[PDB]
Amino acid sequence: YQDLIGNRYLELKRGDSDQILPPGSTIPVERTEPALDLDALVGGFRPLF
Amino acid sequence: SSAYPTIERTLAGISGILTGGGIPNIEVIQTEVFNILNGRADQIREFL
Repeated sequence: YQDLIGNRYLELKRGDSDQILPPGSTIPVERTEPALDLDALVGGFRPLF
Repeated sequence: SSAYPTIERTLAGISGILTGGGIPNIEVIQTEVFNILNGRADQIREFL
């Protein structure tokens, strides 16, 4: 999230390995994660309440 | 140097607990516990 209005951004974390990723590669879905997904959070409160 | 958790990270952790934690089961568990304890507290005490 960038703000509570709806703007997002991409965030890159270096990791641990020193092997350089060659340019033009692809980062697999194994190490990519989405944003908050506020509707899931709000709907998860339903069983508790 | 450090950083406070954002509202996004906090709500993401809460949502992770709420979705991957089996929250719906609670509304069953408690319900059945109610059925155990409805009108039988004195009798459970004397049974003890």
